[PDB]
Amino acid sequence: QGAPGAPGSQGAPGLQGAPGAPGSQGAPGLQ
Amino acid sequence: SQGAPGLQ
Amino acid sequence: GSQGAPGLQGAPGAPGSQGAPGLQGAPGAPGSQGAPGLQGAPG
Amino acid sequence: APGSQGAPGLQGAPGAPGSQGAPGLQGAPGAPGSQGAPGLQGAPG
Repeated sequence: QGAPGAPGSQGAPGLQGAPGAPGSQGAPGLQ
Repeated sequence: SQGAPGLQ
Repeated sequence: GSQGAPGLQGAPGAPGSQGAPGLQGAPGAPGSQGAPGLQGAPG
Repeated sequence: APGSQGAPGLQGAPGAPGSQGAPGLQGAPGAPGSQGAPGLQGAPG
């Protein structure tokens, strides 16, 4: 190979896909 | 530069 | 001489199907409900 | 045959986003709704 001495430690870390679930927020009633 | 076979 | 052109096609990043935006569906109107009945007040 | 490179370790390419990242809105989330406030006409007898 290219003798890749550099470890590359998690050079591609994960992704923040946990955002979502658009089922939030309260709601005014009628009274 | 440093002459050698090409790379991409 | 390393002349082998590493396969750097596009993006090496290899995640999968990140969460897509959220759709909105039937927007019902929570008005008020009942049977339009008369007789409310017999004098 | 001295050193050299070749095809990618992984073919991949699309990187991350798109139909991967933002595949778009999901199933239409919707609820029904009421209408109003009738039955006050009240014409007894």
